[PDB]
Amino acid sequence: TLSILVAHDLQRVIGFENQLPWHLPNDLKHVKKLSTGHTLVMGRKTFESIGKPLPNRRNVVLTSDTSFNVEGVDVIHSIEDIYQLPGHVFIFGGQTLFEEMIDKVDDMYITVIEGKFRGDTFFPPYTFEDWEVASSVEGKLDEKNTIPHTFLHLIRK
Ligand SMILES: NC(=O)C1=CN([C@H]2O[C@H](COP(=O)(O)OP(=O)(O)OC[C@H]3O[C@@H](n4cnc5c(N)ncnc54)[C@H](OP(=O)(O)O)[C@@H]3O)[C@@H](O)[C@H]2O)C=CC1
Ligand SMILES: CCc1nc(N)nc(N)c1C#C[C@H](C)c1cc(OC)cc(-c2ccncc2)c1
Repeated sequence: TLSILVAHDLQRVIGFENQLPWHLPNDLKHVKKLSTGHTLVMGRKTFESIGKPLPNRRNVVLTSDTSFNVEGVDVIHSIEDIYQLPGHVFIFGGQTLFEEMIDKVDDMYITVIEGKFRGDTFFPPYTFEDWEVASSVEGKLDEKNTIPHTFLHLIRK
């Protein structure tokens, strides 16, 4: 199973100056439940922006740097190596790798942030004519989650 896993705002912003533009604890928990025990694949810049591999799952970084090495991180140098990864594989970021993978994945787990943030990194355009809405769940607002958001699982028609 090959999935995209992304949070993006109303204009598909996913990042600003190496940071997430929003603070949404419920989405981090969403990320944890989906991807714990499985595989996250990310381009080099997305990994560096995070700074450490995420615990309790395989962390795979795509880069052309043959000296890249980080404890707890498996390195690949080719898009085609993604297809040899066993198990459930989530494409995690960033804009470049999403552009390379959006036409290849089976499904996408999107968190739509119902806001307009300043961004410099974007998720590719996509149309619902190509994706069936398997589920759409509104996140709950509270104390620490103050931006409306929606969990979409989209599956390729
Ligand atoms: N929500 C998110 O995902 C967030 C992520 N970002 C990041 O995304 C922003 C935009 O950068 P980006 O390019 O989208 O990030 P990215 O896609 O995570 O990193 C791109 C890098 O991945 C490597 N790469 C990609 N395709 C490859 C291929 N076919 N073969 C070999 N290596 C390949 C290469 O690393 P190289 O070979 O150069 O070492 C390239 O420069 C950056 O400012 C980051 O901070 C921003 C903040 C939040
Ligand atoms: C969660 C946000 C998020 N949600 C969803 N549904 N999919 C995603 N692909 C990401 C994401 C992301 C990027 C890689 C990111 C950037 C970052 O820049 C600091 C910190 C984190 C991060 C810090 C702590 N724990 C998990 C992830 C993630």
